[PDB]
Formats: sequence, structure tokens, C-alpha cells
Amino acid sequence: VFPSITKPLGLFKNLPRQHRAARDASIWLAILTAGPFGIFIAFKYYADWYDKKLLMEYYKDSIVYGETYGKGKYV
Amino acid sequence: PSSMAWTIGWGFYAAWIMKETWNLRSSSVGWTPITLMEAYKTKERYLRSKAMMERYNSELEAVDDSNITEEDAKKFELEKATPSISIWEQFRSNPYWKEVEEEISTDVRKTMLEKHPDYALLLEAVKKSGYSKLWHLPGPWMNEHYNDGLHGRFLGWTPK
Amino acid sequence: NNLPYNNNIAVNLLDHLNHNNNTDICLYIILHNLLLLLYVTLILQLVHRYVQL
Amino acid sequence: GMPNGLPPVLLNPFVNRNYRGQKRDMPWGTDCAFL
Amino acid sequence: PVWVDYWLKLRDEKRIQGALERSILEEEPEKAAEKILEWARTSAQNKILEDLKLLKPALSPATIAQFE
Amino acid sequence: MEGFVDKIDDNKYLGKWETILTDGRTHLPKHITFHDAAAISARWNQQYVNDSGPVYYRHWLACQQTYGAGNEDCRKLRWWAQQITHPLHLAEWDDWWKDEHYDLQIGQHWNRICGEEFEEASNLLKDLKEKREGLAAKFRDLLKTKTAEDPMGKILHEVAQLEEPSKTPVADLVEAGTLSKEAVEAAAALKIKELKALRDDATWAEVKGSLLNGVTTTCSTLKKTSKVVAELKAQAELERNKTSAVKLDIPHMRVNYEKPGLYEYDTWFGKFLPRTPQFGFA
Amino acid sequence: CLGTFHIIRCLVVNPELSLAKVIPEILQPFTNPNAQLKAADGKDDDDSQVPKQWGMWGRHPNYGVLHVPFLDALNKEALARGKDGVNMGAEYNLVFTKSMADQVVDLILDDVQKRV
Amino acid sequence: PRFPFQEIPEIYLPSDIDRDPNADCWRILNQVPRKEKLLVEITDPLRNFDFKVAKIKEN
Amino acid sequence: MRYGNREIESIILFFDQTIILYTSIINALIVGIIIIIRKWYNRKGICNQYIYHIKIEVIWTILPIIFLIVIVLHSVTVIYNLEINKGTNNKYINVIGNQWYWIYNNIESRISSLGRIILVDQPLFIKANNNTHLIISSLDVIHSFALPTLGIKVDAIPGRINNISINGLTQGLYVGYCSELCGSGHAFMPINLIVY
Amino acid sequence: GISSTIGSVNYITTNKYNRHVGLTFMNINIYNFSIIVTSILLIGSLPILGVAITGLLLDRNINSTIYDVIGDPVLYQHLFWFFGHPEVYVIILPVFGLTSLILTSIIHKDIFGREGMMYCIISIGVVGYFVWAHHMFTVGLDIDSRSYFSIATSIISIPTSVKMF
Amino acid sequence: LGFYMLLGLHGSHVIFGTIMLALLTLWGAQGSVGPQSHALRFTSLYVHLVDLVFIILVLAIYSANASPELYGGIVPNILEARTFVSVDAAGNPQIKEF
Ligand SMILES: CCCCCCCCCCCCCCCCCC(=O)OC[C@H](COP(=O)(O)OCCN)OC(=O)CCCCCCCCCCCCCCCCC
Ligand SMILES: CCCCCCCCCCCCCCCCCC(=O)OC[C@H](COP(=O)(O)OCCN)OC(=O)CCCCCCCCCCCCCCCCC
Ligand SMILES: CCCCCCCC/C=C/CCCCCCCC(=O)OC[C@H](O)COP(=O)(O)OC[C@H](N)C(=O)O
Ligand SMILES: [Cu+2]
Ligand SMILES: [Cu+2]
Ligand SMILES: [Cu+2]
Ligand SMILES: [Mg+2]
Repeated sequence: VFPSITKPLGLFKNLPRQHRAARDASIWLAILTAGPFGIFIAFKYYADWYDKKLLMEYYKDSIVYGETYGKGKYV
Repeated sequence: PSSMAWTIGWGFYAAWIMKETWNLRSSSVGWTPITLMEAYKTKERYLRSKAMMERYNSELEAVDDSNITEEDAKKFELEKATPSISIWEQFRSNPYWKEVEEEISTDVRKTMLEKHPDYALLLEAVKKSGYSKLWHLPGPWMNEHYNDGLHGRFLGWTPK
Repeated sequence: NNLPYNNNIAVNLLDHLNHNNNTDICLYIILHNLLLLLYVTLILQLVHRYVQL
Repeated sequence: GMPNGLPPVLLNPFVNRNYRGQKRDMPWGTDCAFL
Repeated sequence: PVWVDYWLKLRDEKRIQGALERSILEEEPEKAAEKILEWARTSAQNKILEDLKLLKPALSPATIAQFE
Repeated sequence: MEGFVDKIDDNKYLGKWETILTDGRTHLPKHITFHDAAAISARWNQQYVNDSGPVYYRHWLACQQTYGAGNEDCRKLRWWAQQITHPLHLAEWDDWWKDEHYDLQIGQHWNRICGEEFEEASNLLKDLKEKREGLAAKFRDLLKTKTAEDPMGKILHEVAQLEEPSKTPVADLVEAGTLSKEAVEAAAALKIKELKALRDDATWAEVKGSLLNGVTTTCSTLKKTSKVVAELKAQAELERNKTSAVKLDIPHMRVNYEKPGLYEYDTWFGKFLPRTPQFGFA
Repeated sequence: CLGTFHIIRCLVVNPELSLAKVIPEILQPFTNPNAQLKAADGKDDDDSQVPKQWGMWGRHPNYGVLHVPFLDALNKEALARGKDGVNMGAEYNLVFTKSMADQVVDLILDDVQKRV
Repeated sequence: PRFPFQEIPEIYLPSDIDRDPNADCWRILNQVPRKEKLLVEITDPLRNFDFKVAKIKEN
Repeated sequence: MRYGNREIESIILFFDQTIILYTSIINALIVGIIIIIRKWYNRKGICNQYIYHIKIEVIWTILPIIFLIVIVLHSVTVIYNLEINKGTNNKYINVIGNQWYWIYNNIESRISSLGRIILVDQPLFIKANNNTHLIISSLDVIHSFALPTLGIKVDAIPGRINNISINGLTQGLYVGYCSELCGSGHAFMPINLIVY
Repeated sequence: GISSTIGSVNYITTNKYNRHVGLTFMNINIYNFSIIVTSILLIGSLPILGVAITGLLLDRNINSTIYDVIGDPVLYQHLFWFFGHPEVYVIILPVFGLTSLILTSIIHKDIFGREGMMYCIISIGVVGYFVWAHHMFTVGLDIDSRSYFSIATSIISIPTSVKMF
Repeated sequence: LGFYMLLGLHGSHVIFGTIMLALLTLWGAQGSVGPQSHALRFTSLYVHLVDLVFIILVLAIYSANASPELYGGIVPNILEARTFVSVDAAGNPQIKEF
């Protein structure tokens, strides 16, 4: 389906209809490109956050890593 | 982009070419004193090393295998296995080999100034203001035909 | 990289810039050749446009 | 009237003079560079 | 645990020697030399006593009592 | 470590005790992470580890050429370089090192010296080493013969060549008849005399007075030299980031008794090592 | 886009890939090729002071049975035996080394044995 | 199936290994018809094996 | 029945998940194709107009995508799970792949006559539950140290030092192969590992 | 390789300019489009294979060390397999084109979603240039690269499923 | 073999371009080359291509070969390795390079 995003947003209204449709198609392609990118980036950053939490809770009272992993400074 | 942009780009490229050419020639000229000083230093080090090794070999030859006294066993420290020591350190720890190291250093320094008279000049530059103050040192090295007496050696792993 | 020689500073005066330079590359002669090819390119472009117009 | 003071490169160490005993017969016939 | 005990022994020795080094660096050379000589005294006494410790299984119960 | 004798420096004795002590039934850690191994792996964290061997080998080379292969620090570096290096490159580099390629004075690695001169110097140096090793071997054999005449030396020599490591070496020797109770008693008597000499103030004061000038000179030199060492170390520290190159920290890693790594745990602070020339052994 | 981003990330993050000898000198001073060898002052003694360029799970604790740092285990062991725990800040005895101490012991032992 | 280390002359063995002929460490787990599988491999239907596998903390 | 490692267990479970997904898809398509063929061969259900359906096409393009991101995420996590155990070791072993035999710590291992192709005269020994680092390379040509029952398969390439982390949980002998063409005796260059 | 490059250039050129009046580029039947994309695949990769083979010949003859114990056999593998997978899709796509054409001829009906099939073919062609290293997962690639190439291979898997449906 | 294969391929392309330019010179002498000649266009494009490739090769050469230190003369000042602290005969310490 892929409606014409630029009509309800009033974008590119000084171009013929065919060129406006080309721009809408490009915008829709851009939207579909960034989906999986977003999913994977979110998962990676969640993984890093969880790693920091685990290190801070395991090496909380350690003697060697009680100030880097314990504080999460350089996880 | 307009043609004016491309003319500007060509101008920048020409400026880059000019800067590269000037830097290339300046660097080629400026490293002559430093390379010469390096060559003289390695020449002196090689001569001193050979002299000390020959002295050590001669001293060892004089020791009789029939009987080794304490002095010899103390001179060469024959208690620490040879592969367990640094021979060159023995010229920086044992007093006797320390004295001979100093004497050989003086002898080699005396000899070098003969075959490399200009060495003293570099000595003035390095002593006064450190190795860094030779980047554009003027002297008798600014001559493509000037002979430094190295015979093309002590500059690289192969003859120059 | 693994190198036959030493390329760590403060052991010799010309060792830090050893691995980082391949000095035998015929520098200013290569510069002259580049100038020649630039001459050729610009002359040919100018003449091509001149004949086309 | 000034020399080239660039430090020469180090290609082949002495202990590697045999090139690890590697065959070097060029197609011309002799173990020498085309040049 | 055997390595643990060995490590504790070596660490104690190093700490004593490090205190001696600190004295060497900070206080007078005569005081440092006296400290070194007394430390060597006690260490050599320990070494000789350890050497005698090896002979204890095969020594008379009387003589073994004069130094133990 | 009950029957072990530290003083004995016999390779066979140390090998037997190494087999007894470094056995994996007791000496193998469970669920232990060694900070040394973790750091070395974290610096080179990929499957392609060609770059660690050269770095650690060069660290060890600097240590050896400056302090000698007998330094415990250089032994530690050698142990690590062996562990994290593949034996092909290691064999090639050992072959090069034998030919005095890496020598700090006339080696081609550290110097821009031509092939012929390098060969002359290397042959001269190897001849020097051969002669000194011959002399040292003769002297060591003489000292072996001479040390067997002392009472205690006899006992140590007998224990050093026992067929098996024993919890009670002297007892197992005497009950086997190889060691005589008379010799054991004589050695104990000599040691007792020396011990008693240490305790009393007269003989001590004699020794302490006989050994005070050398100690004073050493203390004076150490107190004077420490400053200059710091000055030159600071000057070198300026060279740390002058260029894109790397400045060595000779020695890279020392033997640490307060924070023991994997080397100290496996080799008992350098007691149980391979007996090869690269470890400063004959 | 994935390919382009991967190439850029490799050129930015990887320690062994350096655009030092691959770009004209005018741009070279923006490169630090040896950074991986200079991290943590170059000393290989404390992971987490050394960058580890992984996409994920760079420092993730292992599975099975969680490993205990060797120095933590030694701290517990030493405190169990009444000795002091691991210092974690003590330096080496650069001056007056073990060899010097052993030599002093050797000379006094030689004298005492000689003049027993 | 078992590895025959007693039929090989001058074979290096660890000092801390169990040399009893019928020890666990001498079994051949794979690449032999067994009738008693000791390893779970990617081609093994545990359903055909009735899920008689060891726990998670063990193994 | 034990697993012999945890990495192999993780790989096996990922494999089972993918197998379930693909079998489900195959069953769906089999039902669809059965209906289509049964209608076709009897000369039923003909429509020359049915050559386009926008909704169906969009949906059938979207569906494989959502079911594939899960597989990709699971695979990536399995890779990193394989690679985490590095750095927690206390034993190093070096392996050289020669021409039709292996070398472990400078000890040679060649095929024997007691076993046909599987057994070796000199195995490679590692301790159970003890993390070990294998430094693998080769002298002449490319081989491939392959013990796939422990989840190890790493190429031994000349001049390239690969470094894998091996861990054993089940005691016994694991048989593996060269898994890379190396010459005439490629088929007779086996690998034996003993976990004790 | 030379023969394939010549054929590919010829096919693209003929299909781009000699179409009869009234036939646009994307209205040419399915087989022509698949041949065009196959030709584009062959053009982009064969020079790399030529470089790899010249490397092998130079190593064998003039005794260089590109792929020796002091060389990069992995470099050879990278180049060869950069050619390797485009060759695979070059092999497969024309079969898709021929099957589509013949189907139009024997089922007496048009292709379901002809535009969809053409776009899927070009997608497969383009995505095949970013997956070459899934043939070297055990060589010792970086962990990030392993993950990336698994991802890219799945991406290429999608449009082929579209075509099968 | 790397640097040399680059330069040798470039030299081969330069030789072929020289042949093409010689042929174009011959045809221009005969007056057969007009202002809209595809031979002229091909020679122009080929010449521009080879010259651009040489520009990039010169950039690569001056990248690998050059270094700011080479242009800046950044030499050390200590020589840590070959510099030892020793006590002279007088008693006060000294610094010298061995
Ligand atoms: C440059 C381009 C190329 C690409 C290169 C860059 C690659 C980047 C990576 C992208 C892919 C990311 C994949 C997903 C990341 C994994 C997330 C994670 O870390 O999950 C943690 C989870 C539990 O952690 P664990 O340590 O086992 O805890 C046990 C006791 N708490 O772990 C596990 O349970 C084990 C793993 C299972 C599979 C992961 C599935 C997601 C995990 C579920 C969410 C976490 C659950 C935690 C509970 C609370 C959640 C609300
Ligand atoms: C007409 C177009 C070209 C046709 C090509 C036909 C042949 C195809 C084979 C391709 C590659 C062949 C490689 C063999 C050439 C070996 C060259 C050689 O020996 O190189 C050494 C020389 C530099 O010697 P150097 O040691 O630096 O000199 C010391 C003092 N100056 O360095 C050189 O001489 C480098 C030369 C360039 C690198 C080769 C690339 C191809 C260019 C063709 C060169 C001549 C080919 C000769 C082949 C003979 C059989 C036909
Ligand atoms: C309809 C279209 C569907 C096509 C795609 C679906 C098919 C299946 C494919 C799905 C996935 C498609 C590919 C998209 C997933 C790519 C994931 C990816 O680059 O990570 C990003 C990376 O982790 C994070 O990078 P960041 O910006 O933090 O920088 C780095 C920082 N320094 C670090 O290192 O911390
Ligand atoms: Cu093989
Ligand atoms: Cu094989
Ligand atoms: Cu493929
Ligand atoms: Mg393979």
C-alpha cells in the first residue's frame, strides 16, 4: 500500500505529482531501511547495559576489580 | 559544482604539490647531519665493541686450564654460567673490566677524530643542545661530493 | 607487523621513522612525471573542448 | 649543491642471506632480477 | 595451600627487604649499613638453623636438644 | 615442601621435585582467572595473534641484552614469550639469536652495520663465549669435586643424587647406608659451631666490623644513584608520546611477590623452569 | 548501508587497522596506529584498563561456574591464615634487590664459617 | 571401545592421568559403533534416547 | 549422556530451533502445494486473471523477515558465547599441522595400524573442566584442526597463528580430522584429544 | 574470464539500445532482465579473479611471496571468494529467467507479480556482492565480521523466498 | 611485487594509450578525425583515466613513504636503552651512553 506520506505532511507541493510520488517512495524506502538497524542497535545497547549491571553486582566487593568493575567505570 | 569550484580545486591541488615538493627537499637536506652523526656513533660503538672483545679474548687465553686461581675465577666470575650472564654488563659491573672499558673508550675516541675530523663539529652540536639541534645544522656536510670517510658503510645493512 | 629491524624510539636516532618510511621511492622524479601527466591531461581536455565548440 | 640525507632502508639482514633456502629460478633461466 | 605458604614466606622476606630499602634511601648510610648487617645476621641464623633442620631425623636426641 | 632443599641446584633433583610438586592433582587451580593471562588476551582479543609473539619476544630480548638471561625478570619474560608464541616463529628467532643477530652492540637488529662487519663481530663474540664456557665448565667441575670434601657438602651432594624425592631424605639415606651417622654428626657439629658463633657478641662484632666498608660504599652509591635513575626515567617518560612509535619499559614485567601472576604460580617464582640456554642455564 | 557502516566501524574501532601509511602525510597526524600497544601505559597487568573492541559481550562474565580473580582468592587465603591481605598497590624493590641481600648474607656466612 | 595406550611403546602420558586400563579417560566417545552413547551429538534424537541425559549443574 | 562442553550444547540448541522453524515452513508449503496440485491435475480452479494480489505479495514478503531477525539474533549471541571463554585460562598448548601428521608441544602424532583411520599413536591431552588455549598454525600448507564434537574447527594456515579456547567436560577420547585439503595423505591425518 | 566479460558487455549493450519502438527497459521480458543483471555481476567481479590468478602465476614462476609462509593465503581466499559467490548467482539467475519464460509459454498465463520477480532478481544480484566471506568462517575472521556476514547472508535469503512463493 | 605490479600495470596502460594517441595523430594528419569523432572521445577518456590513476598512485606513494617526523625531524634526546647510570671513581654518580 504505502500511502503518500508527503500529502498529509504538506511536503514537496511545488513539484508535479509524479515527482512528488518519487519523493514519497524514497522516503518510504528510508523508513524501511532503518527498522532492522534500530532493532539491532537497541538490542546491542541493552546488552551493554546488562553487562555493566552484571559486572557491578558481581565485582561489587572485589579487591582487584572493586573500583573499575565495581564502579562500572571501564566495563 | 560550477567550473569555478573545479578551478579552485585545481588550485588547492597545485598548492599541495608545491608543499610536498618543498617538504621533500627540505627533509632530504635536513637529515644529512643526523644520519652522519648516527653513522659515526655506530662506527665508534663497533670499534669499541671489537676492542673490548679482543681484550677479553686475550685475557681468557692467558688462563691455564690446568689450574684456575681465585683471581681468574674472580676476574671472569667463572661461577655464573656464560649463557646466564650479559658479557657487556661485565664491563659495567666488575671494576677491572670497567677500567679497561674506560681506557678503550678513550683510545677509540682518540682514533675516531683522526679518520673523521669533522666528528668534533657534530660533538659540539649534540653536547650543547641535544640531538634535536641538528635538524638544519650548517657545516661541511652541505656538499654532494663531500667525502665523509665511511666508504659507504655504517649507513645501512648493505653498502651504499 | 614483524620486522627484521628495530622500530622503537629511544634506542637509536633513526629507528622510530624506519618502519614508517620507504625512502627509496624516487620522490621528486615521480613528482616530475606527475607534472608531465597533468600537462597531458589539461592540454587534451582543452583541445577536445576547443574542437567540439 | 646539497646532498640527499635520507636514511637508507633495511632490506635483507645478514642472517637471512639464503632467503630461507627458497627456490629463486626466474623464468629467464638465471636467479637474477629482470631489471 | 603449599604454594600459598611458600608465597607468604617469600612476601614476608620481600617486605623486610623493602623496609630496609626505604631506610637506605631515607636515613643515614651508617644507620642503613647497621640495619643491613643486623638483618643479615638474623637471616643467616635462619639459614643455618634450616640447614640443621634437615639433619634432625638422623641426629641424636641429645645434641638435637642443644639448638632446638 | 617437607624434604625439599632450596640450596641444592642440581637439575635432576629439581626435575624430580618439579614432577612431584607441579603435578596437576594438587597444583591445578579450579575456577581461577589470572590477571596476567586476562590482560594479555584482552590486548590481543581476536583469533589472529601474530602480533603478540614479536612484542613479548622483543621485551625479553631487551631484558636479556641489558641485564642478562640470568635475571629473574628476564626469565619471566621468556616464559611468557614461550607461552604466547608459536614454536615456528620461536625456532626461527632462536636461530637468529644464536648468531648474535639481536646483540645490542654489534647485532644488525639494533645497529646499521654491514653484513661482513657483522659476521666478523659475531664470530669473535661466539669464540669468546666458547672459551669462557670451557673455562667455566672446568671451574664448576673443580668446585663440584672440592665441595664434596666439606662435611655438609657431602650430605648435600648425597641428597642431590638420591634416586627418588623423599619426605625424609637424610633418614632414608642413613637407613640405606649411603650416609654415615659419623659424617652426619660431624656436619651437624660444624653447623652448631657456626650457629653459636653467630649468636654471641664477640664473633659477631668481629664479622660486623670486618664487613662495614663495602656495605657503606654500597649504601652511599645506592642513595646517590637513585636520584639520577629517577631523572633519566623522567627524561625517557618525555619520549613516551613524542611520535607514533612505542617506547620500551625495560624490563617490561618484573617478578611480583605481592601480586603473583600465572608465572609465579606455575613455576614457583622461577624454581621449576625448562633447563635451556634461553633461560640462562648451562 | 550495513556494508558501508561495517567498513567505517572497522576503520574507526579496530586496533590493528590504522590509516597511517595509507593517507597523505598532510592528514597523518590524526592517526595513532600504536594505541593498542600504549593503552594502560603498555603494562599487561590489569584487564579493564585495556580496550576490547567487540560488538557485544566484551566483558560478559563467563558461564558454568563464575571465576574468582586469583588475587581475590589469595586475599581470602592469606586472611584465613592470619597474614596481611593482598596489597594491590605495593611497588617493587628497585633498589637493594634480592641479589644484593643474598650477596650480603653470603659474605657474612663465609666469614662466620671461615673463622668459626 | 578404548584407546590402547598399553600397546604403544614409548608414548608420552601426563603425570596426573589415571593409567588404570578401564578408566573413564580412555573411552572412545565418537566415530565408533557403540550401542551405548556417552556424548550428545548434533545427530542424536534424545526422544529416541528417552531424554536420559544428565542434569545441567552436573556436566 | 553428557554433552562434552557447553558451547556444543548451545550450538545444538540453536540448530534445533532452526530445524523446527524450517520444518514448520516446509509443512505449510507442502499443504499449500498439495491443494494446488490436486486442483490443477483434475482441471479445476482456472483463472487467467489471477496474476496479481498486492496485499498477499506485501504480506508474504514481510513474514519471512520477522521470523528471520530472531534467527539472526540467536546466531550472533551463539557466536559471542563461543568466544567469551578467552582469557580465563591457565594452560597453553601449541599445535602444528605438518604434512600428514600433527605436532603437539614438539611431539609428533601419526596414524597407527591398531585403528583403521581414527586412532593415533600420540594423542593430545587436556584436563577436564580446565580452560585451555590452543595456539594453532602449520608449517607447509593449510590444514584445519577439526574437533566438531567440542565445537572447535579452526584452520591452521602457514604464517597465521590462530588462537582458540578449548574446554572439556566429559572425560574420554574425541576423534577429529584435518577438514582441509592438504595433499595425498589428507584422508589419513586424524586428530585425537583425551580429556582426563 | 575474458570470454565471460566480453559476453556480458555485449548482452548489456544489446539490451539497452536496440529495443524496438514502444518497449521500455522494464517491459522487456523476464529472461532479458535476468541476463542483464547476470552480466552486471560478471563485469564487477572477474577482474578480481584475474588478479588472484595472476598472483598465483607470479608466485609459481617468478618466486615471489604473496601467498607463502610470509604471505597472505587468506588474501588469496578473500579475492577468490569475492569472485566466488557472484559466480554462483550468475549461474542461478538465468535459470530463473528461463523457467519464468517457459512457464509463460506452457501454463498459458502470465507470471504472478512479474514486476515483483524482476525486482527480486535485481535485489539478489546486488546483495550477492556483500556476502563473499561466508565461505571463510573458520579462517580466523574477526568476530564482528563473522556476525556481519551471517546477517548479510540472511538478507540475501529473503528475496529468493519471495521468488519461490 | 605489490608496488611493482601497480606501476607495471600503469605502464602497460600508458603504452597502450601511447599507441592509441599515435594512431589518432596519424588520422588527424590525414584529416579524417572530425570534431564529433568517437576515436577522439575514446582517446580523451582513456588519457584522463590513466592520468587520474597516476595521480592516485602518487598520493599513495607519498602517503606510504612520507611521515610528519620525516618532515619535522622529531628525533629523541635520551637514547634510554644505551644509557646507563654508573658511579665514577670519584664517588659522585655519572651518566654515559654505552
Ligand atoms: C558492524 C555491523 C556488524 C555487526 C557487529 C555488531 C554486533 C552487535 C550485536 C547485535 C546482536 C545482539 C544480540 C542480542 C544481545 C544479547 C542480550 C543479552 O545480553 O541478554 C542477556 C541474557 C541473560 O544474561 P545472563 O548473563 O545469561 O544472565 C543470567 C543471570 N542473570 O543472555 C542470555 O540469556 C543468553 C543469550 C540468549 C539469546 C539472546 C536473546 C535476548 C535476551 C533476552 C533479554 C534479556 C533477559 C533478561 C531479563 C530481563 C528482560 C526484561
Ligand atoms: C605490453 C604490455 C605488457 C605485457 C606483459 C606480458 C607479460 C605478462 C606477465 C606479467 C608479469 C610478469 C612479471 C615478470 C617481470 C619481473 C620483473 C623483475 O625482475 O623485476 C625487478 C625489477 C626491479 O629490479 P630491482 O631489483 O629493483 O633493480 C635493482 C637496481 N635497479 O622490476 C621490474 O622490472 C618490474 C616490472 C614491472 C612489473 C611487471 C608487471 C607487468 C609489466 C610487464 C613487464 C615485462 C614483462 C616481461 C615478461 C616476459 C615474457 C613475455
Ligand atoms: C525489508 C527490509 C528487511 C531487510 C533486513 C531484514 C533481514 C534480516 C536482517 C536483519 C538485520 C539487518 C542488518 C541491520 C543490523 C545491523 C546492526 C549493526 O550495524 O549494529 C550497530 C552496532 O552494533 C552499533 O554501532 P554504534 O553506532 O554503537 O557504533 C559502534 C560503537 N563504537 C560500539 O562498537 O559499541
Ligand atoms: Cu592435512
Ligand atoms: Cu588435510
Ligand atoms: Cu556464497
Ligand atoms: Mg576449508
